[PDB]
Amino acid sequence: RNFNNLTKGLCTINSWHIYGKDNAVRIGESSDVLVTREPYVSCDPDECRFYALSQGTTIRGKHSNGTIHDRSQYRALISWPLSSPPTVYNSRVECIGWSSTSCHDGKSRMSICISGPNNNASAVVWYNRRPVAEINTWARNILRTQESECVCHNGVCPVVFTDGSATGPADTRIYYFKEGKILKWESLTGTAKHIEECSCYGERTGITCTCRDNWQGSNRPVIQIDPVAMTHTSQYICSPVLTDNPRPNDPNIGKCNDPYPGNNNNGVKGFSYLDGANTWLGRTISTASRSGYEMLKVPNALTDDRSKPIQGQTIVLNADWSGYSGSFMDYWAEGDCYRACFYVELIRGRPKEDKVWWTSNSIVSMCSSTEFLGQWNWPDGAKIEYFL
Amino acid sequence: RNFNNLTKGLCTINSWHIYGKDNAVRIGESSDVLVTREPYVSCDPDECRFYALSQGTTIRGKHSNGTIHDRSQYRALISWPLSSPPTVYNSRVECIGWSSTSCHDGKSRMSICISGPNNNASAVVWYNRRPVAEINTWARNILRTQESECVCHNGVCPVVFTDGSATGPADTRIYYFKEGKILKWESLTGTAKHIEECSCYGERTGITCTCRDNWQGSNRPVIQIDPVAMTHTSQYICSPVLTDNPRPNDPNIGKCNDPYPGNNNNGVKGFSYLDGANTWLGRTISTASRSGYEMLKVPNALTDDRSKPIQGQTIVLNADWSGYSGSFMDYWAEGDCYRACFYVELIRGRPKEDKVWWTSNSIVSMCSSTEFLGQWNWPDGAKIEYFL
Amino acid sequence: RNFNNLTKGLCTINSWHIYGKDNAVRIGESSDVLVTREPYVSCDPDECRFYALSQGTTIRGKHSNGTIHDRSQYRALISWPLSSPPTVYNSRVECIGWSSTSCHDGKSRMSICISGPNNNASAVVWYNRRPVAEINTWARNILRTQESECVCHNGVCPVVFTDGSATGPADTRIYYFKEGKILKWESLTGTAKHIEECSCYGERTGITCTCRDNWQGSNRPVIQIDPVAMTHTSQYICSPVLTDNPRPNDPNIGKCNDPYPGNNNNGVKGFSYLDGANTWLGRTISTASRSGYEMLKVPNALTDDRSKPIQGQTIVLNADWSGYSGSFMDYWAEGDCYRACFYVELIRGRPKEDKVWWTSNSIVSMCSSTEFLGQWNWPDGAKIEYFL
Amino acid sequence: RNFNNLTKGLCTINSWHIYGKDNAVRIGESSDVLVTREPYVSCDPDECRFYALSQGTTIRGKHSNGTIHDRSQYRALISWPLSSPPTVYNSRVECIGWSSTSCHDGKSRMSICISGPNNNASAVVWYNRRPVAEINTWARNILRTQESECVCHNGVCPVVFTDGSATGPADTRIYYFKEGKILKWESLTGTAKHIEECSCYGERTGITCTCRDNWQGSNRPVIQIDPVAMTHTSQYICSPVLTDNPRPNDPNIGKCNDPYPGNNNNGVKGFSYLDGANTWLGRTISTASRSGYEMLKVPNALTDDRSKPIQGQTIVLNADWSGYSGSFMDYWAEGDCYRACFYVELIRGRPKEDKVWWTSNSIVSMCSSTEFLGQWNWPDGAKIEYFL
Ligand SMILES: *[C@@H]1O[C@H](CO)[C@@H](O[C@@H]2O[C@H](CO)[C@@H](O[C@@H]3O[C@H](CO[C@H]4O[C@H](CO[C@H]5O[C@H](CO)[C@@H](O)[C@H](O)[C@@H]5O)[C@@H](O)[C@H](O[C@H]5O[C@H](CO)[C@@H](O)[C@H](O)[C@@H]5O)[C@@H]4O)[C@@H](O)[C@H](O[C@H]4O[C@H](CO)[C@@H](O)[C@H](O)[C@@H]4O[C@H]4O[C@H](CO)[C@@H](O)[C@H](O)[C@@H]4O[C@H]4O[C@H](CO)[C@@H](O)[C@H](O)[C@@H]4O)[C@@H]3O)[C@H](O)[C@H]2NC(C)=O)[C@H](O)[C@H]1NC(C)=O
Ligand SMILES: *[C@@H]1O[C@H](CO)[C@@H](O[C@@H]2O[C@H](CO)[C@@H](O[C@@H]3O[C@H](CO[C@H]4O[C@H](CO[C@H]5O[C@H](CO)[C@@H](O)[C@H](O)[C@@H]5O)[C@@H](O)[C@H](O[C@H]5O[C@H](CO)[C@@H](O)[C@H](O)[C@@H]5O)[C@@H]4O)[C@@H](O)[C@H](O[C@H]4O[C@H](CO)[C@@H](O)[C@H](O)[C@@H]4O[C@H]4O[C@H](CO)[C@@H](O)[C@H](O)[C@@H]4O[C@H]4O[C@H](CO)[C@@H](O)[C@H](O)[C@@H]4O)[C@@H]3O)[C@H](O)[C@H]2NC(C)=O)[C@H](O)[C@H]1NC(C)=O
Ligand SMILES: *[C@@H]1O[C@H](CO)[C@@H](O[C@@H]2O[C@H](CO)[C@@H](O[C@@H]3O[C@H](CO[C@H]4O[C@H](CO[C@H]5O[C@H](CO)[C@@H](O)[C@H](O)[C@@H]5O)[C@@H](O)[C@H](O[C@H]5O[C@H](CO)[C@@H](O)[C@H](O)[C@@H]5O)[C@@H]4O)[C@@H](O)[C@H](O[C@H]4O[C@H](CO)[C@@H](O)[C@H](O)[C@@H]4O[C@H]4O[C@H](CO)[C@@H](O)[C@H](O)[C@@H]4O[C@H]4O[C@H](CO)[C@@H](O)[C@H](O)[C@@H]4O)[C@@H]3O)[C@H](O)[C@H]2NC(C)=O)[C@H](O)[C@H]1NC(C)=O
Ligand SMILES: *[C@@H]1O[C@H](CO)[C@@H](O[C@@H]2O[C@H](CO)[C@@H](O[C@@H]3O[C@H](CO[C@H]4O[C@H](CO[C@H]5O[C@H](CO)[C@@H](O)[C@H](O)[C@@H]5O)[C@@H](O)[C@H](O[C@H]5O[C@H](CO)[C@@H](O)[C@H](O)[C@@H]5O)[C@@H]4O)[C@@H](O)[C@H](O[C@H]4O[C@H](CO)[C@@H](O)[C@H](O)[C@@H]4O[C@H]4O[C@H](CO)[C@@H](O)[C@H](O)[C@@H]4O[C@H]4O[C@H](CO)[C@@H](O)[C@H](O)[C@@H]4O)[C@@H]3O)[C@H](O)[C@H]2NC(C)=O)[C@H](O)[C@H]1NC(C)=O
Ligand SMILES: CCC(CC)[C@H](NC(C)=O)[C@@H]1[C@H](O)[C@@H](C(=O)O)C[C@H]1NC(=N)N
Ligand SMILES: CCC(CC)[C@H](NC(C)=O)[C@@H]1[C@H](O)[C@@H](C(=O)O)C[C@H]1NC(=N)N
Ligand SMILES: CCC(CC)[C@H](NC(C)=O)[C@@H]1[C@H](O)[C@@H](C(=O)O)C[C@H]1NC(=N)N
Ligand SMILES: [Ca+2]
Ligand SMILES: [Ca+2]
Ligand SMILES: [Ca+2]
Ligand SMILES: [Ca+2]
Repeated sequence: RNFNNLTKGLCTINSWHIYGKDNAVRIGESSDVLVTREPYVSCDPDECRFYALSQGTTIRGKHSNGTIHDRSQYRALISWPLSSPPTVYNSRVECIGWSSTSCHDGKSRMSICISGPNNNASAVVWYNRRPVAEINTWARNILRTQESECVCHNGVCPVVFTDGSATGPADTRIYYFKEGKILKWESLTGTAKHIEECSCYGERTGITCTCRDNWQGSNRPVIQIDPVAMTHTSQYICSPVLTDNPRPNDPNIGKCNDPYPGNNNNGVKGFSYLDGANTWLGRTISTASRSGYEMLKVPNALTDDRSKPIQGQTIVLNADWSGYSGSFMDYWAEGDCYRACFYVELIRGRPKEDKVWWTSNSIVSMCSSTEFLGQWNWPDGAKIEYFL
Repeated sequence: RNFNNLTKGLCTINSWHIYGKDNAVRIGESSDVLVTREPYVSCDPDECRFYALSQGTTIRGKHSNGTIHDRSQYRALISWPLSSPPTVYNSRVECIGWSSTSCHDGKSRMSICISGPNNNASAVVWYNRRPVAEINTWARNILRTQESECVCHNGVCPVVFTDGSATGPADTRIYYFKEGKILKWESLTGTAKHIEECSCYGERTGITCTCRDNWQGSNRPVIQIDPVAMTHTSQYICSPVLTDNPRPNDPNIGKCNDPYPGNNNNGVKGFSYLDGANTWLGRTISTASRSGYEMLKVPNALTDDRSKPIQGQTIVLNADWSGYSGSFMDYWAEGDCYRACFYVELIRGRPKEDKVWWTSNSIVSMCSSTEFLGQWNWPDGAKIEYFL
Repeated sequence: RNFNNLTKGLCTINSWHIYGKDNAVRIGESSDVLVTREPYVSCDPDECRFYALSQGTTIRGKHSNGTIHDRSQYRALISWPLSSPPTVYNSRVECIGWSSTSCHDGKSRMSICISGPNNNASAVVWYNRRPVAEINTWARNILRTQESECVCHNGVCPVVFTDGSATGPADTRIYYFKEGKILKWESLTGTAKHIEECSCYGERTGITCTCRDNWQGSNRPVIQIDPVAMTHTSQYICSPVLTDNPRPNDPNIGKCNDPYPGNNNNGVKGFSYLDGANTWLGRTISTASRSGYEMLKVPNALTDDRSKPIQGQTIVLNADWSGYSGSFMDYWAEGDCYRACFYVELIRGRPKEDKVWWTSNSIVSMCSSTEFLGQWNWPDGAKIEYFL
Repeated sequence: RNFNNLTKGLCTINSWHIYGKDNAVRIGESSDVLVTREPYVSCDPDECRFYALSQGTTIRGKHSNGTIHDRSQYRALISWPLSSPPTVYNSRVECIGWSSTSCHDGKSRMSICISGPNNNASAVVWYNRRPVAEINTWARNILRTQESECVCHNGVCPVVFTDGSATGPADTRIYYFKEGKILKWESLTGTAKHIEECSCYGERTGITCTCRDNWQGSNRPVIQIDPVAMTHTSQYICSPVLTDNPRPNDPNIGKCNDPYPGNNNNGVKGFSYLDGANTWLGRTISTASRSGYEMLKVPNALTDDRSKPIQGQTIVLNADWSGYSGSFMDYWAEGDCYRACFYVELIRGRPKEDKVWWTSNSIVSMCSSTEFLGQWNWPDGAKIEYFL
């Protein structure tokens, strides 16, 4: 009934506990489960749900052949109950397209989907399940957005978009929406040199987004947004604990205002929680491919170019495939602090497992604990040979 | 809680954006998706849904054999969540029959289904999910109706029916319903010479229906209805931009008060938005068969027999199958204008793809934008060979 | 919020219109549809639903083998949305057992299921989805009940039970429930000599039940119940238009107070609407087996032993299988009269179609019209050979 | 809106009536039914539901191979509508883990799931569908809990946990939760020597839990909890009617304060209702394996070491497989007493039926009657050979 305001700080993060897991590939071996990728999680005031980009076919369906493809007319943003798999019969379509974001402002949910050919893409902004505003491509090269949830404050929901080359200078914009309408947009400023797929969270200080430099960087760009003034700045995570993938080995001095070099023209969506001594970074374990996942406690990672881990937790073993990761929080939970959460996309199939002709994923998700909890590891769990 | 009144004009239409798409044939290759045809879209005050005539079998089911047939005892009007496919487990049956219309009046939804043999058909009018009134055939020859949504004003919901020959003079009536009860009916008046499958929308000026002349015309008949006086007139779209299918090539002078000749005893359900300089017409790209779909901006198409396009947008490539098309709007959306919307039925199977024994469809739907958005094309997307 | 009172008379019945049809066997050929039998329909104040006794297996499931059996531990009363099929995923279990009745009193629904071996069966009475009262067998021989909906007045819902031989004298009781609790029960009185499977409806005059004499009669016993005094009487339909199955040919004088002879130890559940000149009887067309179905207007059938039809309507052709039939009405519909409704069970499989090893059914349902509507015929529609 | 208080005594138990049964294995032979084990039942103020630990695969799915395993990353506590089977499309995930409990306090539901490796397991406590508190392992040996519902009084919901050896002395704790937060915990006191899988119910006197001694006992330990003082005591059921499995034959003197010897390092979850002369015990019929199930009326079983049965009821024949059993009640039912209920897990597959590679179950559930009802028997009902 009222817009949510970001009035709390992050809860102290001493470990991570299991929040959700859908086992979608395991179940989809023998159930009508939609092929997906680019999943995330987002909360309403009364419910938290899984989100992803469907490929408009089930995994066992013959149309799963070719689903490594990123952008087709058969994709849509869908949502479904927490820890259920995305099935044909329980998935709610939020909008049509092949790149998305979504968030609830306390009153209603805004969802954004982009569709179109590479040179003529357009975003449609939905609010309370109705289309409200539209944004045409500005650089005519795959207009695209976060692939995880946005964050709102007093009705204002900033969203990061990029249009242009994925392997060079591009045109990144921050849009400020309210009830789906465009209040304002800004071109990217600050020292981040390339921006993709921002993972955002909000707290009393403002909104923090950790992104993917797909051009020259293996450190992650950060965009900090003031949703009241509707302004932002950008830089990189200063820490030498590098968190993109693929990536070089960790040095002892990171880079605050420029890409850390070694790997070009690639990356993976990821996230971090940047909160002084309460700072935690997520990354794939492997420096070469999207396998494994760990959280590392790196004090002042955002600002300290010497910072190293003082604690950690394995989420997925290096022997198991991971993928995209991003942040979300239940802004409507009771208590005096916001509990940090994240999900990890567990990609199965192509390109790495090419005995099948499809690409899909399942989801695992965690939230922070003030306890120091024992760790497990959370594989997708499907046997690829069952699909042969 | 109150009846909706048509108090707004159309939003300015500068392009079209994707609204919904269910990918039903793709998904139905390996899911329990009902065989359908004659789909449409209609909104409640709190939700918009897909509608269609089920054939009472799934596509993979052996009973899909023979579903080219138009009128069986196994058909029903079903509705299901926007952009989901019509599955056995998520489809709500509105009423039983093989021709239908449906609309919400602001308080409750009226649904009409016609069933029966060709010489003894009858309509049942449902209101708030209960049968309220019934109408017996008057010409004993396939009593039939719109196959898209009706429109209401202050509780009054006009509906166009036809009974009689589909290839000659027939008996068309306009009925005026309120809470499912018959207030009044009228025989067709005006210059339209044959009427089928009217696609309607409402705005402050009244209700506008674009129909199908299945007898001698390839221009589309139009019926204009005053839901307050409960009266109507009819003519044809004057424009030489002809919009039926099949159809002759576009001349330079159209016909306002008589069928444009060249093609007899056939047609396709279609629609238009007739709003002065803000006028847009939909049509198949092919003049020979139901393939492709485009929208054309044709100023004053209704009244100007010389009018030509000044802008357009491709919806479906000519290389891809289309089918029926019709209008709907979310009359309960916020703002100062009604946003024009439409759907296109994408028919797959027989008669054109006869290596399968079934006929079904999927749906694509668009709404207008005040932006000038880039265009894509929206194929059904199923590979027919997967069903062999 | 208040108990419903029976304050209206029946609407004038001039013909019948299609109300619902689920096509369950057609769809179940390739969908997870539960095997059922003994279906019915019953309304809540906000919704009308299909009901039936599941067999605890789908039709395609290997456990469908043997489902001709009447009483197993795997049966349950289920309900599901009007005109949907009874699927594993959309069916709500009301209670466990192999004989049932159910009705809404205006505030909440009472459901009764009987389970047990032949000599030790017991009824459990559920109210507002909780078990409230239980009734043990009194004759130790298949305690059993209506297999269609009961009817309530000011909270009082009478139900007819039988315990004892199905082919001789048995012990029939009328129970009077309120909020699931037993107010009173009575032994059968009047001239009906054997009672099974009563089909009931209520109006201002009281509650009328048409039953099945499975012993010596081919005319139908009738029980008339005053839900205020909680008393009843019984007789037979006097009309020589005989309505059981199997049955002798129609004579010219029927029997008011004794079974009409010719066929012993068999019958079928059926119904009638007994309302003076507005009287309609349902029956199978065949006198030999459960095939075909027709409604006949037989003025004063209840009291006139000479009464013959003056109008009729075919529901199912004799060439198509029928089965059980029963009455229900939407007591919560608006207007000044109760609209008579009925369903027909369309049995497929064993014993008549024994190339399959299962027995199931679909449902067709009609309601009365004050119009004189054209008639169609409504087959189950499944091709049995598809299941081989 | 208010916390439930335990203000009533147990209803007099004179027999048991069928409450629910899902036939999950029968249906899962040809439907997307999840593999489960460790099921239970629990009520909300407006609904009662089935619960179980999913294995993250369907029965027909190839991933059902190996589901005898107790603790994997693919398990989750799910709930689903009463007497429906646990399907992919109707099951709601409550939390992730391989051991669980859940209960409603009158306002909202608390659910607890434990996950992790054997030496590093942790419990997450959810309240109103959000994670609220976490508890780390204290003995580093399979932290584990009830596998049936907990019970609340004025917001306080006690839960019994065990950590440590399953075949020797272990560390059992009673936790006291309110709105998911830990008010207090206590180490086990009293004469019970080993505690597993407590089955609890509440009434005005307090909360009673019947557990499983997996070490040296074949009599069942009992924990009695005062949810106001938040204190407890423990002992064994004194009766010589022994109720664990496997177990020795019944002696004539039981043991109140020590394990009854004969069988070591095994057991089965079970329950009892301990209420003076109104006392009923459940047990498997076989003393050797988990087959059959019966209820026995054993007056003062808790305190009388000579007590023997004076009445009984067979639930499952010895010829049929049973498994875990536990207590629940609808604390929100109307009336002056709490109606005792229980469920029995009917395990199918491995280890006893090893021609299949999976292990799953279905559920049967009963509630008490004040009538003396006839008894039936309730097998799972699936034919194992259909799965070959
Ligand atoms: C039950 O569950 C519990 C809870 O989960 C389990 O306990 C957990 O165990 C895990 C696994 O060991 C721990 O995670 C690691 O944490 C360490 C950080 O803690 C260590 O270091 C701290 C900092 O020390 C520095 O400062 C202090 C200041 O005093 C100074 O004294 C010290 O000398 C040093 O200068 C210490 O404070 C800390 O000690 C404390 O905690 C101890 C317990 O851990 C305890 O015993 C002590 O008493 C004290 O209380 C401790 O020593 C992380 O460093 C580590 O992450 C690195 O290693 C993993 C591989 O295991 C790797 O994947 C990570 O990426 C990372 O290493 C890479 O990056 C580094 C940084 O750039 C680089 O330096 C490395 O060379 C390495 O780089 C290579 O790999 C990466 C990745 O592939 C690649 O990108 C690079 O290019 C390169 O190739 C782990 O996260 C948990 O913290 C711990 N949790 C708790 C609460 O205890 C418990 O084990 C379970 N029980 C059982 C029986 O299983
Ligand atoms: C990214 O996306 C954007 C947005 O979608 C893309 O931009 C769009 O591009 C499409 C495709 O070109 C455009 O659609 C066409 O629009 C034209 C109408 O616009 C043209 O004509 C206007 C009218 O000109 C007249 O009046 C002016 C008054 O000043 C006068 O000056 C002029 O000389 C003439 O007298 C012009 O105003 C307009 O110019 C403006 O816009 C230009 C951009 O388009 C711009 O460059 C200019 O500067 C200016 O601003 C422009 O010239 C439609 O005519 C056309 O539809 C016809 O053609 C298609 C085939 O492509 C056909 O399917 C249609 O049915 C139709 O042609 C049939 O019907 C005609 C009418 O009867 C008939 O005459 C034809 O012979 C033909 O008939 C045959 O086929 C039919 C169908 O099968 C059959 O039934 C007949 O029997 C017969 O066989 C298109 O709709 C969009 O308007 C445009 N949108 C925007 C906002 O720009 C962009 O391309 C994308 N980018 C990339 C890189 O892909
Ligand atoms: C479009 O749809 C419309 C609407 O549905 C269709 O119109 C409908 O058509 C059907 C089919 O014909 C009609 O159903 C039949 O109705 C008759 C009753 O109506 C007839 O009889 C009335 C009574 O006459 C008596 O009294 C009058 C008083 O004046 C007196 O004048 C007369 O001489 C006689 O004494 C007449 O009033 C009535 O006339 C009126 O209506 C006419 C239209 O029908 C109209 O033309 C007239 O102008 C006038 O207005 C009319 O003559 C039922 O008798 C009949 O049911 C019997 O026959 C069917 C087989 O068709 C059978 O299945 C039934 O069970 C029943 O016959 C069995 O039972 C009898 C009673 O015991 C027995 O006597 C029979 O021998 C027979 O018994 C055998 O079979 C049974 C069953 O298997 C077995 O159990 C026995 O043992 C034995 O073996 C039909 O129900 C509709 O009424 C009619 N509706 C309307 C509104 O018009 C229209 O056709 C469709 N259009 C097209 C093109 O298809
Ligand atoms: C329709 O449905 C109805 C309702 O369900 C059916 O009626 C039911 O029928 C069942 C089956 O018979 C009954 O269950 C049994 O109940 C008896 C208890 O009742 C008997 O004993 C009572 C106590 O007598 C003692 O005190 C009295 C005090 O006066 C004294 O007089 C007497 O001499 C003695 O000292 C009697 O009061 C009672 O009589 C009353 O009820 C009679 C009807 O039952 C009636 O005829 C009388 O007039 C009177 O009114 C009656 O005699 C339980 O003992 C029994 O449970 C034992 O047996 C079963 C096997 O059947 C077994 O599975 C149980 O575990 C148990 O036996 C084991 O444990 C014992 C205790 O340790 C042990 O002693 C045994 O040796 C045995 O141990 C072995 O097996 C176990 C298990 O595998 C193993 O662990 C051990 O190690 C060892 O190997 C049954 O539960 C119902 O009570 C009854 N219900 C009602 C309301 O009547 C009706 O039959 C159905 N109709 C039809 C046609 O089918
Ligand atoms: C070309 C730009 C890419 C991001 C830097 C690309 N984004 C889009 C909209 O295509 C992603 C990338 O190619 C894939 C990934 O690296 O796994 C997913 C893919 N993302 C989506 N398909 N939504
Ligand atoms: C004979 C009259 C026809 C319309 C002019 C016909 N309508 C009905 C009720 O049968 C349509 C037409 O035959 C088919 C179409 O052209 O695709 C669909 C078909 N419409 C439906 N099956 N609902
Ligand atoms: C033996 C008594 C019979 C009724 C007269 C019998 N009723 C029960 C409870 O078994 C019915 C009868 O045998 C079958 C019918 O005639 O189709 C159904 C069957 N009814 C049900 N299975 N519910
Ligand atoms: Ca990079
Ligand atoms: Ca035409
Ligand atoms: Ca009979
Ligand atoms: Ca034991």
